[PDB]
Amino acid sequence: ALMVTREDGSFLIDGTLPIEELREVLGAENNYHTLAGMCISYFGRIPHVGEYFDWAGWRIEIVDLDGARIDKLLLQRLN
Amino acid sequence: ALMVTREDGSFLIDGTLPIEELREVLGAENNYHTLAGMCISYFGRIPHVGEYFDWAGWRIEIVDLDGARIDKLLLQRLN
Ligand SMILES: [Mg+2]
Ligand SMILES: [Mg+2]
Ligand SMILES: [Mn+2]
Repeated sequence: ALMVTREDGSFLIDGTLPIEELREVLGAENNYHTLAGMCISYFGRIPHVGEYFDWAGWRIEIVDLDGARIDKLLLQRLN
Repeated sequence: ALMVTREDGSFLIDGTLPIEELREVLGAENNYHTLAGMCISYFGRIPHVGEYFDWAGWRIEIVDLDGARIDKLLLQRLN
């Protein structure tokens, strides 16, 4: 499973989810095509677990880092 | 890193964290000695991501499952 819904409606998402598929899931709106690629791109480095950024009205937080691999993300809608 | 603190004070924790070390971290109070072992023990099966249970005044939620391995947990204090 690449994506699951938590009890509060927020999403746990695999770093490999393609950005195209992500956009379609979130109903939202390079040098990347997956969610993990996008995070590396934003930070310009491999982020710590618990770091986050805001993208297309959503907060993306790193929740699991396996070696250098951004394995799992938490997505929550702002507001 | 086996454990990190999120912005809201909740913990992201590796399934391998020993229960003894977990108790000491949470300030809390078999057929298991790690956090992942405890989850498998509770559910009596490999749980889905997003499943959770309450233990010693804390909520434990599965956030990343890698094959059969319970890789990452979210811990939040109740109340
Ligand atoms: Mg991990
Ligand atoms: Mg995973
Ligand atoms: Mn993982």
